[PDB]
Amino acid sequence: KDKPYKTLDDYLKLDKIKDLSKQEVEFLWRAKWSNRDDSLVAVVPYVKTFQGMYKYAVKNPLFVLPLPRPVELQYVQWQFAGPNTVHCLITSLAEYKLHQDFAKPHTTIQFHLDLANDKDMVLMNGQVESDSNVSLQDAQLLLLNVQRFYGAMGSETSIAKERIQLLEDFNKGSQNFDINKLIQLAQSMEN
Repeated sequence: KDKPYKTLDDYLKLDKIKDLSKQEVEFLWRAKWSNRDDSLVAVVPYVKTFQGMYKYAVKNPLFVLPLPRPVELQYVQWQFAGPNTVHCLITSLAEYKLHQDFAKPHTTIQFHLDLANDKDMVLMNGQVESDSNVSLQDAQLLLLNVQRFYGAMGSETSIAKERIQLLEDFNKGSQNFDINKLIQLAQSMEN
């Protein structure tokens, strides 16, 4: 149905990879993105990890995270492109209404769920814009913090609960949302 976003089949033909093993699919996916220095690539188990993040992302699709430099705030937006394709877009908050060049997310991540039911695998590809002053390392650390706030990869510790509560408070417009606590919890090493 010539979708405006690329799905997994546009990168790896599904009808070609169906009898491959999980490891063989992972090799091909990493090879696909290997000739780049702007790319984030991962393979995530669905039930164990992505499913819980997905559930929090649908209910809480917008967030803010600091990028330590002072800190520069970033918007995080989850976009549900289709039943098998979920995007995470990260945009610098201060400049995004200044010009079309800054309005573009500096980091776009796709999660492909096409193999989730048969192989319990999610394939991730992201790109960081070379014109931005966000490095690949900065983008990696932001993605790690997205994971910590979005379900805190099933942690049940007090601080993990504090992170999830802050995410929910932001998305419901609660007075209890506080930027200072956001910054403390994003910088804290405890999981």
